[PDB]
Amino acid sequence: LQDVVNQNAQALNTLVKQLSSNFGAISSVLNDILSRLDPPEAEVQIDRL
Amino acid sequence: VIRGDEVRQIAPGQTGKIADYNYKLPDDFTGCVIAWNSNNLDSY
Amino acid sequence: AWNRKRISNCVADYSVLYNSASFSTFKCYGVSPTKLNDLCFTNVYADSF
Repeated sequence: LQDVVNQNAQALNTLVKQLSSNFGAISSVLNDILSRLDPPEAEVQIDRL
Repeated sequence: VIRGDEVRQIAPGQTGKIADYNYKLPDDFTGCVIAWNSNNLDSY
Repeated sequence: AWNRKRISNCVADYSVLYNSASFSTFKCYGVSPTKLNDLCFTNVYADSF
């Protein structure tokens, strides 16, 4: 019984920590890339995220 | 007619005095741009 | 022997440099020229040569 809880918690934790990944974007927070790139150059960055 | 520098600014998603105050192209512009010197014809 | 001036702890209005036509070329990578007036930075280096 503890293993199902542990596995679900681990899957959720890795899903959450995947928001820290760049995937090649200049930054991982969408707000800052949006606030410092004009749309025609921010779309290409957001697409990678 | 455009004279002087900034002649290359006529393009989608370009910045500069001409592109921002004189002539701005849309982001998804679908078309061609043509230019040639015209000193013989247009030379205040 | 290009010089390096470090500028910090000041309010830096970039609009004058963006709008002034005295510059032959003002091209930059990473951040857009028109939103520089709103971002905040740690420090800036001016390498002039």
